[PDB]
Amino acid sequence: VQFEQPRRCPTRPEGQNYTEGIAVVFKENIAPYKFKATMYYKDVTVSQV
Amino acid sequence: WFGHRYSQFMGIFEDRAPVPFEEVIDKINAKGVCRSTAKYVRNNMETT
Repeated sequence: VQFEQPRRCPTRPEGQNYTEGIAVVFKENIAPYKFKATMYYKDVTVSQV
Repeated sequence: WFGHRYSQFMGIFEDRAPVPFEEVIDKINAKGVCRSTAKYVRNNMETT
């Protein structure tokens, strides 16, 4: 018999490359459009007494 | 009410009357027509 000679060891994987950056994350708008209005009307009441 | 130079609504009575079964069967589904009259029970009274 003979001794097994050294095995080829694993390596540390290269790792992940990251791009630095600035982000703005947008979502679907569920908010209704809002604005100002003015109503002009007249309450007309006729009473039969 | 009809004034001298104007007309005014004194009141507008609005009501929803059901279409009777016989009119649905015999007029609407049979011919696509409705009766021009509404005969129905409102406030414990038969009104036409």
